[PDB]
Amino acid sequence: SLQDLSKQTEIPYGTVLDSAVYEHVRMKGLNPFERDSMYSQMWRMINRS
Amino acid sequence: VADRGYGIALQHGSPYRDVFSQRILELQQNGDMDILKHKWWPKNGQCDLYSSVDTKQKGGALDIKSFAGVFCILAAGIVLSCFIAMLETWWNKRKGSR
Repeated sequence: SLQDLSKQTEIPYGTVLDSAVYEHVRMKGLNPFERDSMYSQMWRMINRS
Repeated sequence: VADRGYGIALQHGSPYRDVFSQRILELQQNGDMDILKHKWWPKNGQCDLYSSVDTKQKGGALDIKSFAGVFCILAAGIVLSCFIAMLETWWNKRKGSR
């Protein structure tokens, strides 16, 4: 499932930049309203450099 | 487990209570409250506040720290054997034969 995969730490993960997937996860990341730590952890895995 | 809320408290019979509650509700609707909220709890902190995955032992290996207490069992024997051996010089003064 997405929850463990987003909350494990051994496997790095990401996508193609400038994709709708990237833009969607960035939208869920940058927004301070967004609730589940899922989205912040996904962004923090992405936002490495 | 939220339910309760933080509030501003007044003396009984203060008329201003209603004005305060009105203006607070207006600020909540008008979005200004969200700006002051974000200002002091900015999302993009130094580190993840929530992950405890945070593990030290991974390789499962024994090492010169975890095992090393056993070496004091050897050291006790070394010391005691040294101490006992030196009693040659104590007894052989008058042992009757060496």
